[PDB]
Amino acid sequence: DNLLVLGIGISVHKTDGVLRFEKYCQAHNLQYMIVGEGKKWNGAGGGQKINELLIALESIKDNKLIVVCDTYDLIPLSGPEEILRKYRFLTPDNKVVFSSELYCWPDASLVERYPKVDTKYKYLNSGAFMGYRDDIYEMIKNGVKDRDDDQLFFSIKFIETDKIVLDYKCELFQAMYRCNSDLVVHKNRIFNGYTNSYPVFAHGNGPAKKLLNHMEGYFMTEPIDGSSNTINTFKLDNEPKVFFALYVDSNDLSALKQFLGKVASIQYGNKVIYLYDRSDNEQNRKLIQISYPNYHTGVTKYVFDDFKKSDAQFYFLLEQNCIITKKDILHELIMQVKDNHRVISPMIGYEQNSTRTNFWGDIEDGYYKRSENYLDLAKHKVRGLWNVPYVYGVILMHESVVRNWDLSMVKYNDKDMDLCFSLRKHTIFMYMINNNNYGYMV
Ligand SMILES: [Mn+2]
Repeated sequence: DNLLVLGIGISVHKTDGVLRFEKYCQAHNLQYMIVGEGKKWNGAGGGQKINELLIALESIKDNKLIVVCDTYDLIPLSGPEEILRKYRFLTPDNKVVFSSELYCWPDASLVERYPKVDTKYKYLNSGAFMGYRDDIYEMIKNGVKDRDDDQLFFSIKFIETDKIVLDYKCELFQAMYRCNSDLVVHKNRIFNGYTNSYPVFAHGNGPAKKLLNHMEGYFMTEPIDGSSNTINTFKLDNEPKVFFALYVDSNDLSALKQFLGKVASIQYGNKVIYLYDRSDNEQNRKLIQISYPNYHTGVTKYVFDDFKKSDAQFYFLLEQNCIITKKDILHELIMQVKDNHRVISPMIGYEQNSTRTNFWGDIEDGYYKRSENYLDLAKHKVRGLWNVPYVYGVILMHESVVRNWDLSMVKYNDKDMDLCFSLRKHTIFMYMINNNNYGYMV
């Protein structure tokens, strides 16, 4: 009746993936520990995961039933009772149950060595497994190289011993990659229509991180508060310090004045404001600097150095073409910042065309792709927080993101695309929020 979940999360600072994993664990009353928390990542690869798990197993002396799983791209959707029932049904012999998956990876030549089975879910995936501590210890007691492939290691174990059984019917585990057409969200669960099951652990393995991120906006960790927007004015009892970073171009003095007027109307007591001007019109700067002394010229990238030197707890990035009309927006946004929700961007559309917005629901080779629910979100058919690959122009970011992670990585040579690229690379999530009417773009 006892169960412990060992989620692998090796990092000096916590990603949003691990934060989300933890929140889902707590919501389902799953006892867990994060293996490798606070330690540096080294690890095809992932050998360090086995090495860190071995260390963790040294503190578990009793022969406990344990789950071992990825955390960055994985969430539990049910509690210990369901997991225990399924485990006992899957393996009366108390073997180690591993996730199945569609592909034979990383060694495609193991194909002929796997047991033949009717299902397309033929192969092992090492991102989730469950068994007795002693059995798992026995398999890993000698360690591996940090750079070894944990998936290959366990695949060999599976084909060459009798210690492991695969979860072919996706009862405990779902490797979601390329299973889009099998899976639907129903009653706060994933239902797999292929296997006729409701997998407990939803693993967005490999690229399927985007499928899991997409579904996340439909799940809940507890019943929603239906009165959350009944009063849609917001005011914090205590205002944390917010650093306003304004990305402007004084070449267009008209746009600048209109934008600064809206920014000045955002209601917020505890702030510091910096202007980062693309241009260098000196007479303009002189004028504006009377009201905004923190003024820098020739800036064509996003700047975090001033923020880092400040004692601000939030960074609020605002682009000149983004017109905020909801005066209490910062109170509203800050109230949503908690757990894995650390980067939040209010949805606004073009004044001329309101379905074209400051977020992308999907991405393909780096650029905008229309997602399944994009138009629903843009027209407010459903509202809330949505995990998306790109946000633009109005972004609130908690200091734990800005102070601890490299947000200046370059792939596209485009400041807004590169910010989102950096976040994606670190498993820091961007949340679009569409709870109210916030503004528009010009
Ligand atoms: Mn994974």
